[PDB]
Amino acid sequence: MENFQKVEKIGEGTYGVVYKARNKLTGEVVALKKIVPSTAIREISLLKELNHPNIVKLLDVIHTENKLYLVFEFLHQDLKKFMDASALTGIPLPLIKSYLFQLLQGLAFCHSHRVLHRDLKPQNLLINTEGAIKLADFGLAREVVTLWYRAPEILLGCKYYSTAVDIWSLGCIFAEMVTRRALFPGDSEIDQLFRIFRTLGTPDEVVWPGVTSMPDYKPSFPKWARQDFSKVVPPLDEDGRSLLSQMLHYDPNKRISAKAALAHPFFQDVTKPVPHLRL
Ligand SMILES: Brc1cnn2c(NCc3cccnc3)cc(-c3ccccc3)nc12
Repeated sequence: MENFQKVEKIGEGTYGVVYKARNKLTGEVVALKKIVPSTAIREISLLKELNHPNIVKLLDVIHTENKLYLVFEFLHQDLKKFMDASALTGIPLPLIKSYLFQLLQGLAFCHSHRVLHRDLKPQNLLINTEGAIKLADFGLAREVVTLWYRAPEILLGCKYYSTAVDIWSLGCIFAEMVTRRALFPGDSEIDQLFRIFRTLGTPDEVVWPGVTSMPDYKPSFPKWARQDFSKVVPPLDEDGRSLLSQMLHYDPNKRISAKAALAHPFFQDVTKPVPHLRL
């Protein structure tokens, strides 16, 4: 740790403080996360090999004094801050599409390696001046924590959920980019679940076979009717709404995969614009 000079706290991750820092040696500017069980060390060690242009690079893993420090590549801005900055006119559709496309590429990569993120949220989607967007904290899961992006199968007590939970989260973020308001801003697990039911309809055996057997499912759940996506994410076009609908499928087995999503017609005209970043 004496090999780094802390420049500033750049947030408070779900595992500890995150600092912009400088390598007192090479002068390199990095993101330093302060998080030990052997399982943790081995698993994290695998993460150092999971390299892709849309995944924030894990430079080094420092274990000292029973302390765990993760050294990452540094990115100047996160998607929450950017959405807040583009709140007046909204993020241009071509840039939303680009970002969604890139994130789907990062997801497809991780998923092909059986690595899940599990906690995707605007705060951990990082952007740079070149129009790149990257996933931060991938594989780590394996201040109130936000439930807004949590998949229904997790909320219903599914113990062995899979890659589909990340597609759900990314669907919620896509919607938020488009409308400029959180899709399902729950402030408790039941509030989150009910916000989802009120919009997508209370799930049942017809749309989600086996849902009624889920650990936390209750027959006493109110039965709300599903809303039209046209009302949910105006003025997203038909391609966008169609893709969104597939990313928000209740059944995790019906939920579109990242790889399939990349082939959706929505991306037919994808480009890579440059955002205006005021650092
Ligand atoms: Br790895 C990592 C590399 N950059 N980075 C950033 N940079 C964005 C930024 C830069 C400068 C000032 N404020 C924000 C934020 C978070 C993060 C992730 C989760 C929660 C909080 C922060 N993790 C990282």
